[PDB]
Amino acid sequence: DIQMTQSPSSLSASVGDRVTITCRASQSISSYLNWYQQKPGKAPKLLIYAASSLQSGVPSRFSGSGSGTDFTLTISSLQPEDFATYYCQQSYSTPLTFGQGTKVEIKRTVAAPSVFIFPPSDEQLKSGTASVVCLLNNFYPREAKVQWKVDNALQSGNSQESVTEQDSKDSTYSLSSTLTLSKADYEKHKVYACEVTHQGLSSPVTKSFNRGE
Amino acid sequence: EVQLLESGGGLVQPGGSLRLSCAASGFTFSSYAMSWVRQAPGKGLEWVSAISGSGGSTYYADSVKGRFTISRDNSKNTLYLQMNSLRAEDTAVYYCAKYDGIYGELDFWGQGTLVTVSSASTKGPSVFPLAPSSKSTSGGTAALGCLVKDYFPEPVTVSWNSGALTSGVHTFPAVLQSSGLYSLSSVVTVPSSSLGTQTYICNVNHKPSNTKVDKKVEPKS
Repeated sequence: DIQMTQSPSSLSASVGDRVTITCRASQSISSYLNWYQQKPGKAPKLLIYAASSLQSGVPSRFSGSGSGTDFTLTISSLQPEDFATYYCQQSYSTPLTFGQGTKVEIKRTVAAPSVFIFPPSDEQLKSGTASVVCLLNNFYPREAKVQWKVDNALQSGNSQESVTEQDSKDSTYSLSSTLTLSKADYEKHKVYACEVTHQGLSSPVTKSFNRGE
Repeated sequence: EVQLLESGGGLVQPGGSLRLSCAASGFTFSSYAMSWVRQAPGKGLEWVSAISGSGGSTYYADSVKGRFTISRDNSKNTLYLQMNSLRAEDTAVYYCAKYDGIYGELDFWGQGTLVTVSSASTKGPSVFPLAPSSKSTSGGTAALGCLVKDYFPEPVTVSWNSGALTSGVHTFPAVLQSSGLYSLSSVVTVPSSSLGTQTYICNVNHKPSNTKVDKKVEPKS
């Protein structure tokens, strides 16, 4: 079994930049190598077959290069929609191994999140639990810090985060933080804050509500 | 169009068994080789199995050899993966994919089907509204959504107004709670002026448990 290595494993570049992804087979594999692009929540898509030839309908800005043990996918000028993870596959000698993949994300200008908070629903409160959601919308870069406060007390351990993948049009991210505590504990306190740290924000921003309004 | 449609994936037991079918159309199946490729969640692509056009030869990945069996019924246009002795490491979206030339290149892929190897119970989700309000408004835009809490297994699809609302939508990836159940949120940002004029209804479908919730989301002040 031939071990395909891709490098880099992740990468950040701007629109119009030149991107170079390297796939290395640990024994000669002629020109039997293939390039696939995987956008999120969608199926892989063949880009470069035969290590250099282009699948029909595939933008000419994608190019393949190499034979033997070293291969390259090159995107000449990056674009918003090129956000994906890129996989090489040797089709030469079975088992048919895949590279571990290269995550390509688009660099863009700083955007600060729009922060929103949602108290738990009356409906859920009945059921016994209280989920408070904080939403950070459409920000770059991905790195962001969400702190929950309950009456100015820093929370730890009672929350979960989820990040959307990068938006293929405007290259931004959205995040949702969900604080989950029991109706018992939820009703012991008044001020529910969500404090958000981001690069695009001059200082941390807090969104809060008083239980009862 | 050239096409591949997976079916039959879903929740299954450890040491259990499951069969995967792939409804091919748009070209003549008899003509080329065929493949199954799996992707464990948040991980890379792994080739499972390949089979020639007649049925001639079948090849398998090591880790599945002796447990998995690939087969094609050209007469009804379908590809199979018989999965036996399912382990946790077999949990993955399994992709149906058509080969091309002597390249061994796969030139068309289906949209996959989730296989989950778990003893845990099926459980439909509860859909709570995420009401818009002034704490949910910032300059003519108002955010709102639905909380799709405590469900198993993946996935849930969420639409808005049957499909009429697609813009500004952000259906988040699911997160596995400590309770062993998944939870997700879908939110949407709309104009604030439409809040008492336009209805907003999230449409949640959790097929593995057969659940179909439509929740109306109404303003808070």
